[PDB]
Amino acid sequence: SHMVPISFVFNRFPRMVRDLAKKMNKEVNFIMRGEDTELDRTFVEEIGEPLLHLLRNAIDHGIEPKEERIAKGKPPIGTLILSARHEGNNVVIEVEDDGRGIDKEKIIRKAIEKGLIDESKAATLSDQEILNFLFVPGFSTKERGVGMDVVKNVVESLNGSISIESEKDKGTKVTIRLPLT
Amino acid sequence: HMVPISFVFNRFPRMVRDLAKKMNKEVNFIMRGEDTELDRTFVEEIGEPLLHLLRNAIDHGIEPKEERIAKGKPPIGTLILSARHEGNNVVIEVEDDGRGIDKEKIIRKAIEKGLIDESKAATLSDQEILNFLFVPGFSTKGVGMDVVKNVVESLNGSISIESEKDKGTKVTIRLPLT
Ligand SMILES: Nc1ncnc2c1ncn2[C@@H]1O[C@H](COP(=O)(O)OP(=O)(O)O)[C@@H](O)[C@H]1O
Ligand SMILES: Nc1ncnc2c1ncn2[C@@H]1O[C@H](COP(=O)(O)OP(=O)(O)O)[C@@H](O)[C@H]1O
Repeated sequence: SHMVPISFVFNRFPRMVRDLAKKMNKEVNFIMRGEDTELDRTFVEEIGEPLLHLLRNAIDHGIEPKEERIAKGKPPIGTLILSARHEGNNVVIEVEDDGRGIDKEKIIRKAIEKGLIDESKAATLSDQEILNFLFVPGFSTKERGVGMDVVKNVVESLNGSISIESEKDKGTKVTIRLPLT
Repeated sequence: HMVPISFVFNRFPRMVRDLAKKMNKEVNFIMRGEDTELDRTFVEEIGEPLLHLLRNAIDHGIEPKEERIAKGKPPIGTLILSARHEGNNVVIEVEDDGRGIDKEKIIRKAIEKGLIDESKAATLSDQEILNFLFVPGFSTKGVGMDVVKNVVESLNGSISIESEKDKGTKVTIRLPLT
């Protein structure tokens, strides 16, 4: 319990999200909540890059170009929310966007290409089983490299847990639960 | 080579009634979609697993008279066995309005087995907890949830579990159509 506010982790994010959104020509309303939520000081340097990766994913793969969102009947401006809070005895961190959602079709194609599953087993996979493929080491693009697989490995190294939720054209929500002690 | 799932379903109503009677449980058993077709190669493999799920619902799910009353629930419990085609899969569901899977019990067993520690246990999602039931050798015993999963997978199928405390449990199995 040598704690510090998660703001030490969150502070650099607004400017980075702003620049990233500009680089990929996306309109992003970035909201951070609960920056006062405290966490183990030893988590600060390990959780920073993983969270940044999730934010990048939201802006790059999630939030759609203004013209695409309109065709979908959604506001031109996309919304990306990073939040932290205390739940029970954990620090819960969420990264949520109202983007296009994870393309499960593509994940299955990747799973098959990487020999992680036979095509005959792909047809009956549940949504959660499909999304879980993102946590298999080596699944992310081969760039110290980033990727959801690395995010999960880091979260597990902190004795924590991670879950993903997503609905086509609705959005994506990643939740990380870290132990306080 | 397709046959109606009634090939598998027909013996369940009598077996459910018999089970409920022996276990002193009041159960209204509802079977739906008996005409749903599935590959003939699945028939001799899915029978025992499904019966085990029905058995689980009656034994571990539906609570005894006094307990349901205490929870504000009708004395007669409900057990629904369903079959249908969804997407391009045969979907079979087993649902009860019983006590729900005891997630704390699982967590305690996980800690005892040394698979998880106290701190980690508190971070687990409900699906992660329920999932331990699929781990070979995790539970008792010789059909177990781990055996049900293996058989389903061997048919290139998938299985998932959903449960809410004191609400009930629902197990879904998806089998290939092609
Ligand atoms: N927020 C999101 N919205 C939509 N798709 C996403 C999101 N996050 C991840 N994805 C999808 O999941 C796949 C994997 O991301 P990741 O594990 O970071 O690997 P990579 O470097 O290969 O993209 C992505 O390539 C993208 O298709
Ligand atoms: N429908 C259900 N409602 C409540 N608990 C259940 C249900 N199905 C299974 N369980 C719980 O999950 C644990 C194991 O199920 P399983 O592996 O099928 O074994 P078994 O019935 O032989 O103990 C059970 O011991 C019980 O505690």
